[PDB]
Amino acid sequence: DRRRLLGPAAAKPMAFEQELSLHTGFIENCNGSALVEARSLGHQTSLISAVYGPRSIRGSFTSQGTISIQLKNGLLEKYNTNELKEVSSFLMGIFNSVVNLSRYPKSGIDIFVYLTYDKDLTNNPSQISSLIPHCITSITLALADAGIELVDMAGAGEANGTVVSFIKNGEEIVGFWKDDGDDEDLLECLDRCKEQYNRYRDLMISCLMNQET
Amino acid sequence: MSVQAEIGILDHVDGSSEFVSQDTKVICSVTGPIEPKARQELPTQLALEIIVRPAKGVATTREKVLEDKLRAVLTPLITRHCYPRQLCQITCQILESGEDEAEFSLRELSCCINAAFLALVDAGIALNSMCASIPIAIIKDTSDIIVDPTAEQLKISLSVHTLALEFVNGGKVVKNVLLLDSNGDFNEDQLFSLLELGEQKCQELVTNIRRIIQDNISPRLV
Amino acid sequence: RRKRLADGLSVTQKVFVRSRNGGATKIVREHYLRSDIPCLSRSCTKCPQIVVPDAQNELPKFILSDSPLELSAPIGKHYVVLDTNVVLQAIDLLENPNCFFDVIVPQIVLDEVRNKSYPVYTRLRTLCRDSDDHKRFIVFHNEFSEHTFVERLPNET
Amino acid sequence: MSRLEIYSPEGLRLDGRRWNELRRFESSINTHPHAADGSSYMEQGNNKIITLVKGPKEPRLKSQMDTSKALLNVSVNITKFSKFERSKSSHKNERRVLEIQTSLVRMFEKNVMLNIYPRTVIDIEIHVLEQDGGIMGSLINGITLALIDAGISMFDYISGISVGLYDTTPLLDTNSLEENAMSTVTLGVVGKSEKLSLLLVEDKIPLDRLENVLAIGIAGAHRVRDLMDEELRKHAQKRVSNAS
Amino acid sequence: SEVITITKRNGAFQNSSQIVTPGELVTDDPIWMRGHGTYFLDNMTYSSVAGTVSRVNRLLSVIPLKGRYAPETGDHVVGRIAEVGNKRWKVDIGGKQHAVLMLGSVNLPGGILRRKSESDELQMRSFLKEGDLLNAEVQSLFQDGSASLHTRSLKYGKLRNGMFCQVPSSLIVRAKNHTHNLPGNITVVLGVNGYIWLRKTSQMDLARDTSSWQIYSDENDPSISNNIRQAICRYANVIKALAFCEIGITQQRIVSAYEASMVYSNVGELIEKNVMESIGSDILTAEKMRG
Amino acid sequence: KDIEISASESKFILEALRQNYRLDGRSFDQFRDVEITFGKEFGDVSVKMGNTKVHCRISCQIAQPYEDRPFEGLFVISTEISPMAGSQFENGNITGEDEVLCSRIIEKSVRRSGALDVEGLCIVAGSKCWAVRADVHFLDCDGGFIDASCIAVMAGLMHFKKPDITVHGEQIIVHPVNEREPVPLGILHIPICVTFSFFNPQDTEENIKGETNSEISIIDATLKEELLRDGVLTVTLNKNREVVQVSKAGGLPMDALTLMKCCHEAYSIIEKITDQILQLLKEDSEKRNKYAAMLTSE
Amino acid sequence: HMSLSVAEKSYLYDSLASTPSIRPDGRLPHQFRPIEIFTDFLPSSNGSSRIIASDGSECIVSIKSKVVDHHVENELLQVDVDIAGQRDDALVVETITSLLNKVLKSGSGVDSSKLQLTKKYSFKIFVDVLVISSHSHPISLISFAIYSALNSTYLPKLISAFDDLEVEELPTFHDYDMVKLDINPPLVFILAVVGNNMLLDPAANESEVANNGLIISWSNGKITSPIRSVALNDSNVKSFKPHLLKQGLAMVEKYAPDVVRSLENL
Ligand SMILES: [Zn+2]
Repeated sequence: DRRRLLGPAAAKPMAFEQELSLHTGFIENCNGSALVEARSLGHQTSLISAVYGPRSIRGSFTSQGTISIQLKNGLLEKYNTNELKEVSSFLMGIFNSVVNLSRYPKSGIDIFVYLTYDKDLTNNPSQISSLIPHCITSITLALADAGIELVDMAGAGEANGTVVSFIKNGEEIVGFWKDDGDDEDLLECLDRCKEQYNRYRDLMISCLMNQET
Repeated sequence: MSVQAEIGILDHVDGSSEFVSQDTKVICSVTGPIEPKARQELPTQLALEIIVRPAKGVATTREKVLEDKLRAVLTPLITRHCYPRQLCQITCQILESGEDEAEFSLRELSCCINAAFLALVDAGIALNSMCASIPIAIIKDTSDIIVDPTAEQLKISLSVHTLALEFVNGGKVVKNVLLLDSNGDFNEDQLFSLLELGEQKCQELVTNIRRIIQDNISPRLV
Repeated sequence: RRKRLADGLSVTQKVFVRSRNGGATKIVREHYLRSDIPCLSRSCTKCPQIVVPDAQNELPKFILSDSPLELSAPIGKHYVVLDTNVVLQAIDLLENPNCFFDVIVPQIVLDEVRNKSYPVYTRLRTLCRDSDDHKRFIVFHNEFSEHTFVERLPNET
Repeated sequence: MSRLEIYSPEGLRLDGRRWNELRRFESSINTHPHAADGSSYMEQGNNKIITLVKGPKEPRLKSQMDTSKALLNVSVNITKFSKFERSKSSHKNERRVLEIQTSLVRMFEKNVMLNIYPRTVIDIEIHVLEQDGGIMGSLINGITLALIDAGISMFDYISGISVGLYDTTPLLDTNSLEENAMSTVTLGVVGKSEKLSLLLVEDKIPLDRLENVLAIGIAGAHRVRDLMDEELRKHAQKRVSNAS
Repeated sequence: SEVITITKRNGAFQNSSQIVTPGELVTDDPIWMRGHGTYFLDNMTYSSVAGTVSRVNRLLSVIPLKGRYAPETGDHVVGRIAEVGNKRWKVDIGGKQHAVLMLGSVNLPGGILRRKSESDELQMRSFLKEGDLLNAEVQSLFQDGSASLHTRSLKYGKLRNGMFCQVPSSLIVRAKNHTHNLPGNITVVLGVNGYIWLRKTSQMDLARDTSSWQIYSDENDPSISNNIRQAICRYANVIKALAFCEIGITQQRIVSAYEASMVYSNVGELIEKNVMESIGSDILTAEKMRG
Repeated sequence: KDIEISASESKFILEALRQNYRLDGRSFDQFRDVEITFGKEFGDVSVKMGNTKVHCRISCQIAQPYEDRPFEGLFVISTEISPMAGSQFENGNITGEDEVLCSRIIEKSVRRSGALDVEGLCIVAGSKCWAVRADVHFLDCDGGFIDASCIAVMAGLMHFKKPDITVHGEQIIVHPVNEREPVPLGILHIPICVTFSFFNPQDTEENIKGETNSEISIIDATLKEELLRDGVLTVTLNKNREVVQVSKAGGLPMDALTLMKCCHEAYSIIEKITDQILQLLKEDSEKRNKYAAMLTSE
Repeated sequence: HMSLSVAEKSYLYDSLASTPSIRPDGRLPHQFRPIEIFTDFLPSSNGSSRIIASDGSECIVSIKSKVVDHHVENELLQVDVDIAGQRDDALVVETITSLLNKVLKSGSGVDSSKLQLTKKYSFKIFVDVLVISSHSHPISLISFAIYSALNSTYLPKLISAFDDLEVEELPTFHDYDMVKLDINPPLVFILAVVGNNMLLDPAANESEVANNGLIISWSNGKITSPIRSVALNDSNVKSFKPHLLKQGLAMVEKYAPDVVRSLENL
């Protein structure tokens, strides 16, 4: 590779109570940033969301804004690039309802979400589904911190691999992610994630009030 | 300091040169001022496109550093405000390392600086002053300061240095130190003894360089 | 399946399984079924008209004698068709001047011999090539025909 | 494990064909009306090629626009399932493929005046569904048919052919096995002429052979050209009958 | 076929006057004037395309069987803006190149009363914006063949109160008028380029058979009945049906098909192949015994 | 960046070709003399054709062969263009029409043709193999890049020597040039590349049907002649009386007879070039040691 | 994909968002558009299909097999998605690729037992997708083609013994003879949400004005994962009431067997 330093190509790689921590506006490189850390049981997730915009696009005739989201692997190389694109497409399907696009004509908002770490403990005699509500939490904070107009606070929850995002105080849905798990958990997951949403919502609102103060 | 250089060897370039020190042979070409790409454009100054090609293999991150250091030398040399919104392509093709490229890039960098300067002179581009670069090294036991070291001397060195100075007033006044790239560890007494002896041999080189420039170019003029 | 073409030519699919270095590769080459395969016998009347000369000029002789070795009935005059096994074992006897005078070697046999043992294949080819007034060797391309081509029946080795 | 030869003394090849037989040719026009201005589905042997001609139309970028001639682009998509053994990587960036694309462009730049569609773009998309020797010749025939279907003006047909050589005599229209066995020559022929748009030799070829091999190919290409005219005219007769 | 109609087929990629062939020679009379579809060398005249030989006076040409639609001067076309630049729009019509419009070729709100402004050229997006549909007449032609459009009429302008659909341009020919009133209180706009606009009949159309500030409004008629909407859908499907059978679309054909399609209760029944084929076939046979 | 040529130049050079004249004062079948200079190191070769200057460098390193080919070594040819040969070339433009063609011509002439014995590049089967690399540097351009490169690659490969190796299974000590002499790379044949440029007369009058203006064809065109040509043809021939490869993509349509004539003309050139290349290899091989006879064992 | 003016989109919304929902065409909220399917046209492959939509949308699926060690090869079914004239990298491509691989996992919506040859070796199935043309989200289009292809796939038959632990025989396959791949391919349905109405098989113009969308998988006569909400466009995306989500799942649950029945014909 003439672009980076990959080293020797003839070598081989190595072969072997909900708690939240919110911080926003710690990056001076962009318009809005957010830090989300969650620890449950033996599993914990820390990711960083960076927002750049809204910046004008030359020659653009779009009467509304344009959102672009990209997830990155900060440290541990676990999630496939194909899967990162899928979540990104899911995330954009959410905030296009959340973000007031009519406010930014001929403009574009780029959103970078760095998944620096996730720690997984598995006992021996999906996976990215659990990180999704934290990505939504981070972006919604980073957008609100940046000054981007949001119609409502976007939040979500993960129940047995079933992720569902809520706005307007859980009355409606802005996103739905179901993988594997079990059937007939429709009513249950909708109620369990709604509790996680309301919990994540109040902490998100309090976060802005704290830092803003 | 028995270097040898030729000027104006390439046909399809505004300016070119071929600098040779010991083994180390580098050929350089310069085209400009010309129309720049949009991403290269500078509203008020000249844009420099600097390319370094290795003697073996393709250009890697190693040559990317050679391009960067060569940029630090050539940038203040050129009167860039004379060419706003314009481009100057500077390409260096290292033909022979003259050193173990797996360990050192000392002689190749100095030879590229001297060749690039000569190519800029040939191309007729506005320069604020003159310039010369030499490689220097220090021995493991003797700790002597050897100017223009051989490849064999580099193997047994404790530190390697690239020195490029900016000269004015007929090559007698050091305007500034364009680049000093010291890798290794140092003692103050050795440094100034190096700079004192180094300045002498540099001044002798300019005098030789002036001779070469006049001898080749004068037959062309009337 | 099997497709019929304009020339009266047919075409099918030859599928074989190849094992190399613990690997498994499916190899298929189209298999054309001809209708102009000569018996290469002097006695034959039907075949000779069918045969076609090369663009470079040439005429093809018929090897198999019209009066082969006659044996006690009910064999009488006869041609000999060989199996794969009798060839691998029997090559020396197949070169013996005192037996096997008019022999027909099927294409499928010639192919199997080539893969199993190249030197024997060369010796078999050479005898046909070196046709003298003593011993005659012939080769028939059965696979390039349709009258004789058979396909694997369900549950058949 | 097996072994095989090239040309038997009986004048028979590995697949059963003789030295001078063209494979089964099927041709098909207007296969993708809702996807392109012109389209063709080629079946030359086991080779299966979809060809789409999109244009002449507005360039997507005004930077890439010629005011004197149309911009001609060709992208060949050799699918990962074209061969018996599925290729793990994509073949799109492969230097062999870039040369093929470049070669085809050079060929047809001289065959279409390309002076009557200024400030437009002609995009040619190709999908190779199945491959079995002589894929270059089949690519040529697919583009020629599709371009004509699009009503895009051109001076003449360009027919492509594959040549196989053993010993003294070459074999017309080579498959993958023969291609593997022996060197082949790919010929681009313009109309009914003796003029070559494309001459492609990638393997070693005795110098004595080529003059005679060329003679065989040109004669065979003429037959191919005649078939193509029949293929389109016949389709038109069939289409008219369907209308009636 | 209660929910989805899936036609299947196995073992196949797909299913199913002098003759003209490539390299063919049309004539050897040097007196001829060679037109489109041909090329010549001395006395010999050859064909460049696949089509029928045409002889008009001394002008020999070959009419292609297929190809792009061509703009003639004076055609009534319907186009959708592609780009806005400078003091002009480039409007997709469906040809080789985008349609050309000049700020001086359109009519401002308030008209004659209105005074010339140099801010119009900087605010063209307030009149025509990318994606907008409109009626237009091919005013002039450029050297290459491109068309310059104009909407200097009440008949022409931005389109609304309806739905868009398109058929091959070969199925729509030039006529005295391309805007037609049909039963069901709907109006069709049959662009020569193949672009068709079906809308609720306005007062303008009614007047022909017998506000200048809002000629570029994206707003539709706030009161459009379901009976008109369901009529539009039906007219759309029958037009697609005529197009499916290579039948030339004419006002008579459309209304005839629209009333003939009434046999089928649900409008969605008109999307099936056998229904489309029969409807078109019934029209041809109807014209047979009526002619 | 598009080069600008005066209408006057385009009319002058075209008319001169009809009068059998050219700017550099050459013939139509004549090829500019090729100068070959070897550096101190093996594999260092400089080819010069008039103003055209190319430099090739052959290098090799221990590597592992592909799974598909456990008996064959690795061999690659690099021909990346740079603005040094002229501002017409974009830095790193390896997808341009002319670039990909040139890259493919060389590859089909040397790599595909099997000019280099890759089987002799294997040290231990399926484990360690030599990886020969040919790096072509286009120093400056006055046309004939393909011809310059083929000469440069082949002269380099025939020049080149690879450190002697003693192999005992999976352990191999690569003797240095100090310890023992290096070993020359194997060659099967010597491919040479010829470039032909085609032109149109654009003249009103032809004297006879029997004898006609026909087609313009010159050999090894300069930079100014390369921009005005209507056709490109590259034929590769050797001293073995065989066609290595020939590449004609579109351009001015030509008869099969005309191509053969160019092919036969090129054969006389590749013969002179091959012998000359061998000679300069012979002169440089004997050149290297002032005392080699004093040195010898056998 | 499709470009529409503000006026046209509003009219479409009025037509479709109406309480008695009307398709611009005239379809019912559960009616699909007619499609054509060709199978077994690639002899070089183990299975193949070609689906043509009414709007010219065309997709080609190929099925190839390879003997692998299931102890080292976790995924026994790999889906590959492509489009000529389109870069591989694109967000849409990888998303559909990731999605489809989950739909056809080894132990989720596919009987991977039918791929097992011996104790140690099994058949790896490569499902290559080629989308020639498409004017909307082709996820359901591809799904129908993959289904058809997997139901007409024929794999080589094993001859050697099936116990590599003891005797350890090299995998050999009898010539000519082949066994049809008996498997139950899942289906992927896509829905459109316009106001409070849910539409099966959204057209191009319909998707442009839709408020939201649903991607619902179907296997073994029941709803299964992956289930994904999806923005069919990006200018009119709005949140939806939970009852709509339950309506969509119910809608698929009753109309899917009809689709499968029309699709199960050999
Ligand atoms: Zn007989």
